[PDB]
Amino acid sequence: MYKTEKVDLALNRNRGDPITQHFGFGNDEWPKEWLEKLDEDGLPYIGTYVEEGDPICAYFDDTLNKTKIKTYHSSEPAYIEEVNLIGDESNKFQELQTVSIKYRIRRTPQIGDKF
Amino acid sequence: EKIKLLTQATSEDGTSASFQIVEEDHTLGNALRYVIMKNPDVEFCGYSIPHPSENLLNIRIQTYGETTAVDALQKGLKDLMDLCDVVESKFTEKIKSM
Amino acid sequence: LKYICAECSSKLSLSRTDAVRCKDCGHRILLKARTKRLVQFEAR
Amino acid sequence: MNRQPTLHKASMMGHKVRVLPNEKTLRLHYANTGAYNADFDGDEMNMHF
Amino acid sequence: EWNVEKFKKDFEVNISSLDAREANFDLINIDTSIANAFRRIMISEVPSVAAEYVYFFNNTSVIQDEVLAHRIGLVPLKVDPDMLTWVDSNLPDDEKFTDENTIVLSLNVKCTRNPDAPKGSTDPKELYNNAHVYARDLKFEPQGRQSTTFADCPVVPADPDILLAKLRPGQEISLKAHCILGIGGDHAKFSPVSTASYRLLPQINILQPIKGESARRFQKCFPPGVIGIDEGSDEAYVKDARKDTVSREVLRYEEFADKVKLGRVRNHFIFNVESAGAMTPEEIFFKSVRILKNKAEYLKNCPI
Amino acid sequence: MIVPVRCFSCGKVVGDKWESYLNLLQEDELDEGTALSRLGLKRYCCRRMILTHVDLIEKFLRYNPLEKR
Amino acid sequence: QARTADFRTLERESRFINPPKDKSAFPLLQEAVQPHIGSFNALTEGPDG
RNA sequence: UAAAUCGAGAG
Ligand SMILES: [Zn+2]
Ligand SMILES: [Zn+2]
Repeated sequence: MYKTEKVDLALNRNRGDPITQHFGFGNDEWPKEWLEKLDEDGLPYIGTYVEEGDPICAYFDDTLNKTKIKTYHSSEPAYIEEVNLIGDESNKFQELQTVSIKYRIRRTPQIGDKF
Repeated sequence: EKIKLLTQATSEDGTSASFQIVEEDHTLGNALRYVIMKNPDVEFCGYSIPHPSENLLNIRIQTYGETTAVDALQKGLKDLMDLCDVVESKFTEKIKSM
Repeated sequence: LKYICAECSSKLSLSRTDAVRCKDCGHRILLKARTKRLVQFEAR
Repeated sequence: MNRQPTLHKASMMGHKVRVLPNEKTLRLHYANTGAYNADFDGDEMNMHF
Repeated sequence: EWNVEKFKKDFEVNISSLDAREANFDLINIDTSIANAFRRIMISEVPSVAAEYVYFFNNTSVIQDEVLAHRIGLVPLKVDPDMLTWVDSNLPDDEKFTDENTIVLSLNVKCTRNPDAPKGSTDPKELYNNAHVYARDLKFEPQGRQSTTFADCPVVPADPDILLAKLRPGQEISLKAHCILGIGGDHAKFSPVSTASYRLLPQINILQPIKGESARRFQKCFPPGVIGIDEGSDEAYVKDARKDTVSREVLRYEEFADKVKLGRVRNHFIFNVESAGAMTPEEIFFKSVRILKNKAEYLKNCPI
Repeated sequence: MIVPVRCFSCGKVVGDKWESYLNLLQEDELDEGTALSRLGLKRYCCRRMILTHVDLIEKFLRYNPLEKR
Repeated sequence: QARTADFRTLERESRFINPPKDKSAFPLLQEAVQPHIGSFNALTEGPDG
């Protein structure tokens, strides 16, 4: 089963106000445990096993100057299949803000599956 | 603790008893049950799996007297071992002739 | 290099604050590359 | 144990629980089929504790 | 007064053929229970070697890594199970694998396009280099002290022509595989047998003589190697029932409705055992009976 | 997608008879049954594992994101 | 035997490896979406603009 | 964290 969730950090700004959230690990202090899945760009390593509650992206925020990480909101543990760093077609060098993460989950036939 | 005696199914003197063995299935149960039913002192013998998912096997041995059902189980196991020995020897000796 | 253009397949990289764009062609979609890391499995 | 719709009172009975070790589905004996008017082509039902 | 000596007196082993990939023999004058026990222990309880833990370092192929690792696990290994001990799941995974119980395989295959591919040809062999990943690519990497004992026997798959995956230029597959010893009831990949099954010897009873052209028709209702004809009177007889699958096509005819009866012998088992490749079928059978004897002995030694 | 390593029912390894079956159907003019038999597939369980395979991975391999189209 | 279909192998695997360059095989599949394509292509093109 | 409306389904 392939499932795609779109992680977006541009949800909380408009009218050209500055980007307050930057993908990646900031200069503050964070526990290194988050390095299991996230890359130095705050993106999941492709093909990693993602449980529930494990981080799937890290964004250093200007509003608080503390590194905040998003989690996986699902029950079935998944594998990070692919990532699309969607860019915006604007003349400005607008930073990366929209990401499309697609995961695969192994649906081995369990008892109770309709055939 | 591979095999246990079910005190709630047995008899006082031992002339009838039930055994529960882990990690076994029809494969050992049927062989042992046939072999022990070949013993003349045993009245009622049978095998039962509580639930297929569980790896448990109960063997019911009710003798006719004169020998405790524990000993009947031991003799059945011995005769199973001897049967395996003879089939091994026969197959080995006949594989060389070919 | 950790990214790949979704159009011309040419590998590329991204700087901090830098625009999300393929250098060699007009594309702004960048797949994340797969790097060398341990991933375990079980053949079941 | 109840199985919607509850067309009659006998469709919401009380069973004794056996803790099976293996799979994620409510395993139920055949006799109660007419009692719940159930099948096993994906019928869903609820257990209240 | 059934006794082991009496069984030994009646029991005997006949063989039809032999091979390293298929043994067809007979066990005669033995109870259905023991034939079933041998069949089942052969299918399930014989230890074998197959890929268990598949560590991945990179997989850019089109196959999702779980399916690839499962294919590797399904790959039979031409290694005798007897050479290595068993694993201890309760110990830490750091020291769970040792040189005595874990066999380490690798696979580092990267696809690169071949410039010398002739123009106007669609063959993936000429176009690409290392396009197809095969089982022979599963290079064996001995570890620890097993560089000596495995030198005589190279750990190679029983089938090196198994097509694991298909690559394309740019893509690559690199992995290691700890393969260990396990029984086929745990998982079918650990099974050592393609199929090990018996059948009751067919028995044909020609109740009445069917002499004449009818016998010609009656012979046609069975495979070639079973029914023959007498010389003087054209009367049919059974030659070798082992060459008759039970089709029951004779009963389809009203003419021979009450002239033949078909059944099975009570204790005449024809075993056909096809090995996976790690061991000979005969060694499979012997290991099965030996494990049954050991099982009964261990059970006997259990203090109830 | 790609040829299964083993036949599901029995367990016989049919993970190597795919290209051979294609060759015996293509290099030599053979019917499907003749090719399956000449590879050692008499049980219909093993025969259906190679007879009806589609080998979809070829169509999956065109869409390579690591090579300029 | 008369009701003889055939696995079009060596015709299907070949078409898998190298897709057609001339016209899509299975014309019946294109006509399945005639109501949509043939209708959207009726608002711009055709007679009267 | 919601709640509605439209659509798709399971029994
Ligand atoms: Zn590009
Ligand atoms: Zn098969």
